[PDB]
Amino acid sequence: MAASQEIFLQVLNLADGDVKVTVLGSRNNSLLVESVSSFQNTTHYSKLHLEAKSQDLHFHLKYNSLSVHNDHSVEEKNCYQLLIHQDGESISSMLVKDTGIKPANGMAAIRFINTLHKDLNISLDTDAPLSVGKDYGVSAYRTVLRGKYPAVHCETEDKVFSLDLGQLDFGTTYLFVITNITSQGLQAWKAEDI
Repeated sequence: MAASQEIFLQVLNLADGDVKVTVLGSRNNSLLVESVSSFQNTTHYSKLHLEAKSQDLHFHLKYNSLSVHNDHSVEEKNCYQLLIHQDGESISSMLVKDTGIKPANGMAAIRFINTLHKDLNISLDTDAPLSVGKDYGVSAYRTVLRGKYPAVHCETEDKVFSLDLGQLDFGTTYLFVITNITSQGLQAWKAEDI
């Protein structure tokens, strides 16, 4: 997907307010400047130019008055998702690498990020459950039949929930961030890999 000394970056802002993102290179060079709204539901990707085949980029995040600096290592020819999340009264970021999954006739592919304090097991299919670890753990990708997933089984050490993953389309790789437990049950934010 991405070329030499190049990356694609998708910013997911899971904070309660807007965040201004400033990605910097090895010499105060602004590789990306973008403000993303709280749960901005966009399938938009930014191409970033690197100085080498591998680089540590500096992510400058602005949220309310607060400023947070996070470093994240990237590599050429790759696509990433920057998950900006709440860190108390402040915010923090995580960089998730995307695997390129060639479309499989009749199939979609899925992956989860667990923001809960308890580990999770998701029943997507007739095989093994999909494990997704507590405190921003990342699940494996699972190739699933295309279709509607209105009540996917989730379970912690002590409860079992339902998630509405909605329609999962062929030729699409999804990312689901398990945000909170409301009165209505478990909540999941849907995003699409590039």
